[PDB]
Order: sequence, then structure tokens, then C-alpha cells
Amino acid sequence: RPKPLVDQRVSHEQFRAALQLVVDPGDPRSYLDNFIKIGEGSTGIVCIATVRSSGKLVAVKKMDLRKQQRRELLFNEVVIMRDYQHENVVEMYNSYLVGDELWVVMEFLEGGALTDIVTHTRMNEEQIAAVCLAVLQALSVLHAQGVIHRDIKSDSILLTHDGRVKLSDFGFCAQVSKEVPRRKSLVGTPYWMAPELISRLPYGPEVDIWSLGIMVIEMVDGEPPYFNEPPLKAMKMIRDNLPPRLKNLHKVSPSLKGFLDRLLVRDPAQRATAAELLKHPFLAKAGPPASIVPLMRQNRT
Ligand SMILES: Nc1ncnc2c1ncn2[C@@H]1O[C@H](COP(=O)(O)OP(=O)(O)NP(=O)(O)O)[C@@H](O)[C@H]1O
Repeated sequence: RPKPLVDQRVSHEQFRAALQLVVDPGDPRSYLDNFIKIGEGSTGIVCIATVRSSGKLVAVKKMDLRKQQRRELLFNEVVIMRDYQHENVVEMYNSYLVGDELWVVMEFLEGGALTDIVTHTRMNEEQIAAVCLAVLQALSVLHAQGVIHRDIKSDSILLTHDGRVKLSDFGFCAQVSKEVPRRKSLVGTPYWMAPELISRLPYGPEVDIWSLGIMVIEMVDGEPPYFNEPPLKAMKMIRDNLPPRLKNLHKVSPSLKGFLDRLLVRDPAQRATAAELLKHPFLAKAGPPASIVPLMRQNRT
């Protein structure tokens, strides 16, 4: 799997001191048991744990401070989830600092990543629409406050046991305001990266819309475009070539096709916004959380 990409006393100790003030005080082990690793990411490992009193399950993301790509991005993990409590957003209960590590205590998502489902089986339009709705609902709220996710991919999308979709992995979030027009840093996963971002030109919230476009290709075709190619020239191909098309538009309804045509636009000014796309006819096909349950590993094949 391709890993997410981003382009000392005073340095460390000051940064630690900063995070100390941001997070909740104390240590989570005073009420949590059985820290067992689930999977490693880019920022660090995610592991499971139990509430000692109730017996209920939580997740704990552990991120090392001195083992970061770009330290200052760790603030996102705390803040984004703190502020934007939304139906389609992973809940954060608490954040703590332990030694050289940040420990964010968030909700455990049973269904796992959307990556797992995209590669193994391949969903129908009803289910694909259900996902896109859930992501766009979340992304509209973030874009409303001028917050770019910067890392939209199947890996970022997680599920509950009852098939509800939530967005996660906010470690690459950007801020844009009245005085800050666009960002300009090379951030995200290589394949899901927008064309203007790969050319290092100033980019806005639109790079998420494109990223979702690529994530649509994922659900339909199993892979993002050029996934077989090495990331280096795969990014150059996105920068040079026309917008990637689907395998064959034969079984694809014109509803979905016209939807994706708004997502994968080269010129970001013409590219549709999260607000618009919420009213696109394709999202009317979106099935209930129940219709996603069959896709999950436990009930698959
Ligand atoms: N609360 C959760 N419950 C279950 N699985 C999770 C949870 N959070 C993350 N995961 C999965 O654990 C895997 C490893 O962590 P990952 O999300 O890759 O970290 P990461 O890449 O550092 N995120 P980012 O903040 O974007 O850098 C991911 O692929 C997720 O699918």
C-alpha cells in the first residue's frame, strides 16, 4: 500500500509543551485496558483498548512526536475532531500526551476501511451513492469553514457494524480563510492527488472533490488510475494526461457518469463544489445503512 506523503531541544521540547496545553491532562491508562495494535498508518499506529468500568471498546491512535513527517500537522488530530462533531465524522472522546507520543482516544469503527471492501468485492450504484453522500455531507461542513481534508481515499473512509459511513484521518487538514486564499504544500496520497496540487500551484478545497472522483473510480474499477505504476511517474501522468475515465461506461448509469464528470475536472474553477454535488440526482439512489452491511468482510463472498 502507498503511504500518505508530505513533501533539537527547543524544537521538540517547545512543540511538546504546546501539545501538552492543547490535550486533556493525565494518562488514559488510568481507565483503559488491553492495548492491542490493529494497524499502522503514516502518522503512527492505531490500536484497540477497552474502558475498564463499562467494558466498551475504543480505539487509540498513537503518534510519535519526533518520528513525524512535519510535526505541526499533529494539531489537526485533536482540533478537527474536537470542533466538527458530525454524523459522518469519527467521534473523538479525548486526547492525551504520553512521553514522546500523542494518544487520541476516538470511537472504534467495526466495519473497518472502505479499502477492504473496494478491493475484494465491487459495489452496486445504490451502495456507491450511499458512500458519496456520507462523505460529501462531511466534506461540505469542512469546506464551509474553509477546511481541506487533503487526504480523501478509501482508506480514510470507515464503517460501523450497521453500515454507517464516517470520515477519518484528519492529520493532513489545511485551513483557508478570507486572508488565506489557497494552500500550496505538497500533501496527500500520490494517486488521489489533484492535478493543480501536483503542479504545486496554489490550491483550494477543490482538491478534495477531485480526490473523491478518484475514490469513485476505486469503488467502480477496484483501483485508482495508474495504481500499478510507481507513484513518481503516476503523478506525472495525472499532471500531463486528460481526466481519467472509467473502464467502460456500458453498465454505468448516466446518473453516476454525469456525477463523476463534475468531480474529475482539470480546471478547479469549473470543478463542482461539495455544496452543489449534494443536490446531484445520483445521490438520490443512496441506499440505507443496511444495504452496505452485506459488503463487509464478515458477510462477504
Ligand atoms: N477508529 C478506528 N477503528 C477502526 N479502524 C481504524 C480506526 N482508525 C483508523 N483505522 C484503520 O487503521 C489503519 C491504520 O491507520 P491509518 O488510518 O492508516 O493512519 P494514518 O495513515 O496515519 N492517517 P492520517 O492522519 O491521514 O495520516 C487505517 O487504514 C484505518 O483504516
